Amino acid sequence: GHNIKEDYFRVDMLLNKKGQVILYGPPGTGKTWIARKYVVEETNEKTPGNKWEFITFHQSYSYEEFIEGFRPRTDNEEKIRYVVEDGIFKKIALRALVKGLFELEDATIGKDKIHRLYILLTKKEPLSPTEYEEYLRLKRYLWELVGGLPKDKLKNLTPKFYLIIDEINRGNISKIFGELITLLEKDKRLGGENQLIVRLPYSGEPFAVPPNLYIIGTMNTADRSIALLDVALRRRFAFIEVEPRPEFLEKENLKKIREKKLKTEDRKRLNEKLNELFSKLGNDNYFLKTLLEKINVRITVVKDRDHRIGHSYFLNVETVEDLHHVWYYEVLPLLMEYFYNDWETIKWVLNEKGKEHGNVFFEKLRLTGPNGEEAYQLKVLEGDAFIGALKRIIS
Amino acid sequence: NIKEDYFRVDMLLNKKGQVILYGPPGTGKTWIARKYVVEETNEKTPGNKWEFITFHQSYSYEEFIEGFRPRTDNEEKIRYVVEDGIFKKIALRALVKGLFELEDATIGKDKIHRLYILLTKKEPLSPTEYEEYLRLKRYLWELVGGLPKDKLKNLTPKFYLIIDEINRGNISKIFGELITLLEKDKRLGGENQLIVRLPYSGEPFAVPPNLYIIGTMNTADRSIALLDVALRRRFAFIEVEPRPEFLEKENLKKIREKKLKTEDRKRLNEKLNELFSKLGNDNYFLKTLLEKINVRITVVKDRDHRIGHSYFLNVETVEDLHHVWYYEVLPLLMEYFYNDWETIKWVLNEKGKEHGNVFFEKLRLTGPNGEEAYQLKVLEGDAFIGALKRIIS
Amino acid sequence: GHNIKEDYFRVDMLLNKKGQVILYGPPGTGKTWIARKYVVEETNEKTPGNKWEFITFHQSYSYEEFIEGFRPRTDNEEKIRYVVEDGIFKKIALRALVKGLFELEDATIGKDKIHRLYILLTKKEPLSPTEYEEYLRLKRYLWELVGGLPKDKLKNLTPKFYLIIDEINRGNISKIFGELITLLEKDKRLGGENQLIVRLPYSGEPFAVPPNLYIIGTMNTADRSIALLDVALRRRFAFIEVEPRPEFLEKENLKKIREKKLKTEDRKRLNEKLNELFSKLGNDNYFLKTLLEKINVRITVVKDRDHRIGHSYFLNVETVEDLHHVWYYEVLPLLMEYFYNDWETIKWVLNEKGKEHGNVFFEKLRLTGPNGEEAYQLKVLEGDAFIGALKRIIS
Amino acid sequence: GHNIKEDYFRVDMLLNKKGQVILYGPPGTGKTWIARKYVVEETNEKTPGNKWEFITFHQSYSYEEFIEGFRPRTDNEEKIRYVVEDGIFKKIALRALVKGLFELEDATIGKDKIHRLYILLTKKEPLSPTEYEEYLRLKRYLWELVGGLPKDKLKNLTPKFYLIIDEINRGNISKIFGELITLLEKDKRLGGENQLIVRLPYSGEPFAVPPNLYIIGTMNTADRSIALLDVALRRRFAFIEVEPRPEFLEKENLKKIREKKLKTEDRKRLNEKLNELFSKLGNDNYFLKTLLEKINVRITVVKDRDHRIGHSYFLNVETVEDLHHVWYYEVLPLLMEYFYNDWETIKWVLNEKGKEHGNVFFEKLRLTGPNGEEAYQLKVLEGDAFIGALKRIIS
Amino acid sequence: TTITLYEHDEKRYRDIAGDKKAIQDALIKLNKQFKKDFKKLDRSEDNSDTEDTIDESKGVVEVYANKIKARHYVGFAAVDNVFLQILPKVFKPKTWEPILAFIRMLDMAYGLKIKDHDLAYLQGRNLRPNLYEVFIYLFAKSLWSEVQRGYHREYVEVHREEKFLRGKLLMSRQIRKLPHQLNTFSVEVHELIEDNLLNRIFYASVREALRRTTWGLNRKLLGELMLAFDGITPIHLRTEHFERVHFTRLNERFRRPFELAKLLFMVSGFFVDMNKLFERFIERVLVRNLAKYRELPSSSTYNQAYNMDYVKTGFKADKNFRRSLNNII
Ligand SMILES: Nc1nc2c(ncn2[C@@H]2O[C@H](COP(=O)(O)OP(=O)(O)OP(O)(O)=S)[C@@H](O)[C@H]2O)c(=O)[nH]1
Ligand SMILES: Nc1nc2c(ncn2[C@@H]2O[C@H](COP(=O)(O)OP(=O)(O)OP(O)(O)=S)[C@@H](O)[C@H]2O)c(=O)[nH]1
Ligand SMILES: Nc1nc2c(ncn2[C@@H]2O[C@H](COP(=O)(O)OP(=O)(O)OP(O)(O)=S)[C@@H](O)[C@H]2O)c(=O)[nH]1
Ligand SMILES: Nc1nc2c(ncn2[C@@H]2O[C@H](COP(=O)(O)OP(=O)(O)O)[C@@H](O)[C@H]2O)c(=O)[nH]1
Ligand SMILES: [Mg+2]
Ligand SMILES: [Mg+2]
Ligand SMILES: [Mg+2]
Ligand SMILES: [Mg+2]
Repeated sequence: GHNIKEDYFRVDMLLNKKGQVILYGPPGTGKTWIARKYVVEETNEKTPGNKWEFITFHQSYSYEEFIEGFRPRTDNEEKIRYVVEDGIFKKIALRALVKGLFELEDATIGKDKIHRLYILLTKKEPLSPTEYEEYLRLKRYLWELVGGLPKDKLKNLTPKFYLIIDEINRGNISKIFGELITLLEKDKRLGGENQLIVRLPYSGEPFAVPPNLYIIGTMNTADRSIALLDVALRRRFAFIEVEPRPEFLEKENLKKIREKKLKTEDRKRLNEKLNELFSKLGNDNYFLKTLLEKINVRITVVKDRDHRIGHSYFLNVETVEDLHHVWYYEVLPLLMEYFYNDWETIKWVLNEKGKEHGNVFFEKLRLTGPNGEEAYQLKVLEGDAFIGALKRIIS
Repeated sequence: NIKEDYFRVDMLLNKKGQVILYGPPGTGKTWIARKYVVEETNEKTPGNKWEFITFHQSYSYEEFIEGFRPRTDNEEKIRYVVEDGIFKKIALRALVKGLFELEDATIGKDKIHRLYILLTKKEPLSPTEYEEYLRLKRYLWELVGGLPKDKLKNLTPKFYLIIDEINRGNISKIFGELITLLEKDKRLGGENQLIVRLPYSGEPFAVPPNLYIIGTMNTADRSIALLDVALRRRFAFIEVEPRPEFLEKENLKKIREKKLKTEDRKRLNEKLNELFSKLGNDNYFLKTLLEKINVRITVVKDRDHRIGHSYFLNVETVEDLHHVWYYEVLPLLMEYFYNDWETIKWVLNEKGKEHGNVFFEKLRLTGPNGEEAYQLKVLEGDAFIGALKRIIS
Repeated sequence: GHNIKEDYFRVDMLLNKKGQVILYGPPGTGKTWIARKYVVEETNEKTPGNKWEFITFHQSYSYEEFIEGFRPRTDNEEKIRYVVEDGIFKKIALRALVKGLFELEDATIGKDKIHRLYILLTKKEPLSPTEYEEYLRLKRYLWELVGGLPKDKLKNLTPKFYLIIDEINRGNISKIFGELITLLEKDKRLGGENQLIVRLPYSGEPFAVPPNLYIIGTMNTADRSIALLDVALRRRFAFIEVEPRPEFLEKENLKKIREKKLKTEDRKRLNEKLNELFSKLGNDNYFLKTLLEKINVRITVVKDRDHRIGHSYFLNVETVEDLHHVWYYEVLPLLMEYFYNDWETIKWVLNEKGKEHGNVFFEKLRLTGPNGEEAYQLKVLEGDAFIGALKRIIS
Repeated sequence: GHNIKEDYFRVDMLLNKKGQVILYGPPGTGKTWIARKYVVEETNEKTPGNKWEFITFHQSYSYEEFIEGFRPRTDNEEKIRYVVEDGIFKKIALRALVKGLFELEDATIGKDKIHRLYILLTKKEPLSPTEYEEYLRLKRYLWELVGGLPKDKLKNLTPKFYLIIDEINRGNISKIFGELITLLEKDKRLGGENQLIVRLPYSGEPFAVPPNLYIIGTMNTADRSIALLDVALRRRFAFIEVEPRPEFLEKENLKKIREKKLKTEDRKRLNEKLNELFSKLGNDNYFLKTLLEKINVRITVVKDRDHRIGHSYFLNVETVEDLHHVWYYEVLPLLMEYFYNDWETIKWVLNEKGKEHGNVFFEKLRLTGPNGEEAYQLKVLEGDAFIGALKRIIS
Repeated sequence: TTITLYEHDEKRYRDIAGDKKAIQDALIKLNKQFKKDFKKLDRSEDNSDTEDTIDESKGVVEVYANKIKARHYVGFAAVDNVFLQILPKVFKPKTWEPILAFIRMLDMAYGLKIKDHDLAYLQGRNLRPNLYEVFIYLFAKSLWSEVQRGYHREYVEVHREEKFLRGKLLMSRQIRKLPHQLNTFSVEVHELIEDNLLNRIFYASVREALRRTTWGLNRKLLGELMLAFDGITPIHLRTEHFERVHFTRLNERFRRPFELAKLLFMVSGFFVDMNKLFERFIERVLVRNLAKYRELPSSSTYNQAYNMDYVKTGFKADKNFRRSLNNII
């Protein structure tokens, strides 16, 4: 059961159960990949826009760019207006609600007022000043309609909207999700049993998250300085762990992953590139599978579980030189920052701990300090000496 | 204990004027706050007799009490008016509606009703209506300041402000004069009634006794722990503890059959009869699962980090129980005790069990300094149910 | 050579494989030099402004001056105007994208609107308020143009653009690279296998990094407080180590480095100056090579390998008085910052441990403290006493 | 004046090599005086502003005051406006480049535009908004001309400009030198072999340091830890140690310094007081030389060489009460600051360790605490007690 | 007065060159302070039960009218001009070799990362053997090595009124400014500040270390640490301070100075029972070569049933246990 079948089913089932899902795990395990594969396949939309939005949190998102904040609004060079503009969540939560009110056959829903609010929400340009207060006139109508509309009609809005928040723990989420700590729970949404319509501070407007809007978060667990310690905020989300999968680096798995998107004659050169790669690895089809899973089980022991090497480092490896460049410029630089000047640990993760010289990645300097301190030197192995030291990590 | 906890918020709101529901996440603080207020006011939607707001760190004094705001209406210059926050808009709504059913002959009810419909305008105020709203506000407090204390003590409609996640905001910064004002004796018509004038407007402001504040507060976050002792004196603090007895089979039945149709109950009762049969025909399985984990969390951590019963409240099948366990509960315990494997195995009652049907399979490799690590093991079927039977035994 | 072609070749190979590299190492190893040498040779442009930009990160770089942010501008009809101005990255990424759409042969691409957007991106003056609305209009035309473009067209954008970020670790990189932790991945660029287009917070505009744009960071490793320890951000970069090369300080390697800028007889002036220099070093052509390599492996033992002396300290010496000024005013005050009030270690680095007096770099003060503590006085040697104290270090 | 024309020579030779120097040493060694007197000698201008500037770094000093920042200015109708004001380094670096482009006899330099840019750079009142836009336009012309100008003419910018940065370690130098980490190096300047033009974040403007701009920093090395400097920033500067010189404190050397600025009738009246002062010190003409040497060697043994006492305090001493002032208000508070009120360590420096309750500078209090704590108290000795306690330090 | 003791050694007040009562009532205020902190001190069948046993002068030492008899609690003690250290009598000789064995005992058993080249530096420095000054050195050398490698600076989000636009312009605070308030910017800044809670702990630990150190080697090492932490706010080291530090990638290189600063600072001095110091010893010994502390697994040295030899006074000791592991396995 691979991503498009089984992990797709995991994201789909837990989004219907919770409304919002955080994909966590080490870097490069495919959390942003399976967030994007899910939402493109669900919306049939390759590009963000109407039915989905991709955003990336950082520490320069605030409450004002996500929900609502005061912004300058210039109709002309002379006239400037200081209005409250909706953030990207409020622009897509109102987009999900208004589009969800297109297809309800209720009598009290004025369809032309709902359809006009959808044009003012999906307008690519900034709105005219004569239609910005129309946009505020229809938003006040929308929260007089919703709010008086029964909960059974309100809980099944058919177009599902998605907000992928990549790097969700990189922003101050409790600062950014102001009023969304309450409203994001599935029963606290519109049509839910404990449906809440909060009041927003800057505009004074009522606000509530519709049931057809979904959030997919990605976060890397390695950085613990931005670890999601808010355990009340953890209750809103289902937490799918996307672990490193070294079984993608088996030769037949590595072939059919990269045979997915190629040309006609461009996929009969990749498999023979992968033939000569694994023939130079000693005909071990599970070479990079065992190489990743031996290093990841060793990083788990000395560093932690969440600092494991993701499979995306070795996923574009086609030759031994590609494997050499992944080793010496991505993996071993990263491994030298895990265990900075802790040389007996970095040689234990490569299980060359007693091996002080020879075909090793870290040769011992022959010189010891004035009080017995010892250093090591990074050795750049090439050819079969690189493979023979890399096959040592397997054995 | 749904009528008693209703009566406990009721007895302590009428005693203090404001309450804070505190406890672990998922215990029903926001639920009983909303359920109390939609039943007292008999209004499903906030806006008229109650408001729902949520505090955060981007919430300030200027959006709660009063602050200056630019206002260019259509063509004219950018007037800088004092915009009233949601507390002042609900305290003046609580007072003016309370004065509308008061029987004092000095109360001019044509000016009181004109002030009420200017407080209940969904649209922003006109620049001519803003000066009218300021005249009536000055008329109100010179009428309130001349009203007797026994008439102001009993104002007719109760208004409610639910502040969800109240500890997520800087409350002493947000409650500027409300540290003094929200005390029950210093409420309007109280025995030590105090009308304080406001900074940005120069306008007097007391809190009417119609208003009641219901705060909900997570106590598992100690960085936003409410440690202002003077601010704690204003509120009654109601602990909403985890109730594992809600997760009994007949209590999980009775909770989930109230918002459901009559012939939709047998799609639920036959789902819960099939759930608890797969748990060994124990009707108290999820009850003693929650109370054994929450006792073990209370020992190696605080009691405020206990699992709420809302995690397992919507569990209908054993695959729903599997998805709550592996995507809500085990990621939560792995964040409670991060790389503390002997603690997380003690909470799951798997302290010596290194291999087998355990949630944490031991790694066979040992470090150079004797480091030992574990991998998350995903159990399925009765191997998952048998591993949950170990935590309850 | 290894630097004449191969260290150039490591940058070129890893910039196409990864999209962005970071050259790391000790100070003075040539990280900024090879970043400038590569990009000037690739773009055939000695100065930035067109087809490449040079920036330096520091602690007052923000997200708002790198990607976008509300920056106040002033006109004559209006005093204070807050305007979302695109930062240096959003300017260089849109410049790479718009210039990449010049040579695409699609009839979907309106060439007049794209050529007008290139003028407003390469405008050296700040944008007029009537041109900033044209600039906001042509950007929103482009991001719905490339959203409907085939990814086979979007990935072979022909003229490569280069953003050199010197001292990249001196800024808060994850705060600076706000949406760029997602977007800078090679298959998450435009025309990639998993092409992502984020929503920006301030302008509300879609954004993606083109495949046309490459980032060359140069970071310093001597300071561990600004060490790039963001494990997920490290995955986006190839980490090329630029080590100190003492073999540049050989006599035959010193002249062929220093005479590439010298034309006709200043080469002859340089030749007999290096002949005079190395005759005074005992006719050891590898004297300064042995001086750097013996000091650096002694620094590697008692301090980290990231504190090694780069070869650029000694790369511009031509006399033994140039070596004396490099020693006593650059190298030895640096070692006294390394081993600060730690005299027994800096004497071990200079191979004079236990030699308290004589032709020594640190003479022992005859006075001892009340607790027996001891100090050493810096002796300034000159002539063959200085060269003889330098021969003690290398052997 | 033989010793001043060689400390001039260290600054002059190393400024030609590195472009920027730092005079470091303890406070009171004449570092600000040497840096100011070298520049008034080189640039024949007593006052700062035209060809040199004086800046002092403090803890609150920033990149924005030094390079550029958005700054609230007012109009000629004194309405507030937000413009990018150039800092003090950028104003003198553009001044050094533009004045260097005066004397270049090229047929491509628009001398009318260059002289108008010089007037706006030497204008000392803040610029009018009608001439701030001219100033931005001429800087836009300047980097257009400089970028297309060869290194043969850009490296020979003839009038040297100077920037004294007093107390440079009192500021966060890497934060203040934002792009100046890269730009200040002699290769990276205009006309250099690796000439780098950077883009500044706030203005969006090109920037580079001209070669005729020199930066002399002064570091009191007892006011900030010298092992907290950046090693990469240390590579840009030549470091000249300015140590305490007690040979200036002899009677003939005190006369040779104090008679270079006053009249002859005041000279021998000053000489009879210096003969009266040194007669009371045992007729020892080397008394203050030996007194400062003995306490500085005693400081160097139990503290740093950076915490030595400078010679400039005793340099204007001509009476015993002048020496009584300097000892009790410039030496003894400075010894108590350096040693953190360690009375046993100071009394060993003052050669009175096993001597209390007498003619000492630190009498022990006769009371002892409940924990056996002993307190010492500074004793003010006058007359023969003060001279007899200073002779105890020498003996 | 520095007292150097092994367990169950008795030196009278006439033997130590000090005072007849100032040596007494100094550590009397420590073994009653040890009686106050007895419940948190861990024991493994040490048979103390000191609810009122240590109150009768039976804490870490016996305060007799003639002598001072030491107990199984090993470690250092500094109170009222009287330094005390108790060492294991396993390492007692027939003068620096017993102390560094006690350092390397609780380095490989108590889980610290005390480097051997830092212990090798102290040998040959002709200093006085002192448990406190060794741990003062190990804290100050590890802190000075880290601060030299990089000064600890944290990013904090600050909302400031600033006269230069730095960072992110807070728009809702800047828009809602009256036009007489437009001479500053309302900004949100993420600045590298030095006055962190970790640097405040390290500053107040260096301040308390110079208050009691006596080596010139440590005093010179701590004095340059004092000039490094110059602009840091001085705090008082509560136990509340030492738990607010959470170790991530930003500051885990400062964990070795922090666990040494927590071991010294929180009358003061570290004490572990040698009964349980041997309990936590051999469980880290039996697991890589593949518990009663009396003379008679037990300890075996030149002064002192599987016997454990001690070459740790200056890893081949466990190779001689293979002759015992051949019968046990
Ligand atoms: N086909 C396929 N490709 C994958 C898979 N996982 C990762 N990749 C490839 O590796 C790249 C990295 O995946 P990504 O989603 O960015 O990992 P991540 O967990 O988000 O990495 P992070 O540093 O941002 S935290 C993707 O662009 C994708 O092309 C996978 O499961 N299947
Ligand atoms: N019927 C019923 N449902 C409950 C009860 N307690 C909680 N729930 C359900 O669980 C959900 C979560 O409750 P909630 O009020 O949001 O928990 P909380 O205490 O506020 O948790 P947090 O906001 O600190 S994270 C609610 O939507 C509610 O439907 C209860 O006592 N009875
Ligand atoms: N020809 C040649 N010159 C070099 C080489 N490495 C360094 N240099 C010279 O030394 C000078 C310093 O190199 P530079 O690139 O600035 O060091 P760096 O890596 O950036 O060091 P840092 O302090 O900023 S962190 C350059 O101007 C360059 O001229 C090299 O490999 N070949
Ligand atoms: N004439 C003369 N004056 C000196 C000398 N050294 C110091 N001074 C004077 O001492 C005073 C203070 O010295 P200063 O330069 O500020 O000390 P520093 O900056 O800490 O090194 C200045 O006013 C100088 O004039 C010197 O060598 N010659
Ligand atoms: Mg990701
Ligand atoms: Mg809640
Ligand atoms: Mg550089
Ligand atoms: Mg000075």
